Amino acid sequence: TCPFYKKIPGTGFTVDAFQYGVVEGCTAYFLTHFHSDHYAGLSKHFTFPVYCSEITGNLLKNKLHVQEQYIHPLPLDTECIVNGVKVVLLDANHCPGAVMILFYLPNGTVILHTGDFRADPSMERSLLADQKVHMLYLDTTYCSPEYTFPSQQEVIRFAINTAFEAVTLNPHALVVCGTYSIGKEKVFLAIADVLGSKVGMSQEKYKTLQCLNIPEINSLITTDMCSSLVHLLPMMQINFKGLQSHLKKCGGKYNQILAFRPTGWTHSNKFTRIADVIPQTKGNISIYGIPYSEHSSYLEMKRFVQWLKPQKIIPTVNVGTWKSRSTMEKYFREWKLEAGY
Ligand code: NI
Repeated sequence: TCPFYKKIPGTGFTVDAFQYGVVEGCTAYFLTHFHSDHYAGLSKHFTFPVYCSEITGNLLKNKLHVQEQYIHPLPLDTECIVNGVKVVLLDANHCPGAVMILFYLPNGTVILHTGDFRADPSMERSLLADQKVHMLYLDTTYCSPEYTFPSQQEVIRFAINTAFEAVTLNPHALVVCGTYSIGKEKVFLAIADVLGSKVGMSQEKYKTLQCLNIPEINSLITTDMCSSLVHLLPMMQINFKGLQSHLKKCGGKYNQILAFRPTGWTHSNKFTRIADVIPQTKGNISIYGIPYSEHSSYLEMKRFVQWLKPQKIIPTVNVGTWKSRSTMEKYFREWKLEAGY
């Protein structure tokens, strides 16, 4: 059955709750973003109302084949009424079309559901600042102090300079970027822009990008692999064997590969800075691991919550074991005692 952390008290709403069949009492199902864990269970067979951003609606329609009559897209930063209740969608700074939802309950309680998010200080001057928020449903992915990472901009700068140098040294080098869902598109778009190239990709991946309301998208991407010097492949193929194999397929148009694996955190965040990063190399193929995150670091999450001063926090990630819940509760209490709420 649908857990209490996916239910909004004193409404018939749920959030990211599509895997449990019909939820008893639910009149509207919200979807924060188009990642499979969150949408799991949605298909052309679903016949209840779904509320979401415009981008998330394009994806539901075109990729999942959810029928149009059930898609209710809402604009961002706008007070809207849903089934008698005031809501606002806000940018979550996660992947394209990802939202946080603000719910103003009839009794006067205010609830923020973050979805998946990367906390940023620009969120401190949104509509959130206008009133007290009583309850917070929080993306706790990286809720432990070891989880540090550079800014998105530091990581992009590094990727840009690295790719530019390699292709100026060898104009027959190909650049490859790994991918498994939506998100982290700036990696491959910024590399292609410094090289004066479009991004080449499969038909399925191109169809995904064509849903994302990216300005001038037709000038940035193509299905003609031949004509382009940055290619996208599934993350699973970003290894020496997969990359040599792809290089055979391209028709000796390239004689070297430089590849990027954008990942979350892995244990080497605790010493290395982005400027120290060096690749793994075997022959004419090099692979760089770059920690481009679309989730809050511990420090970014702590700042956001200390500003917001919620009366209660409800975790939405790593809630499956008592040890994790216990550890998270300890950090929430520290934050509260330091900030005085
Ligand atoms: Ni996500």
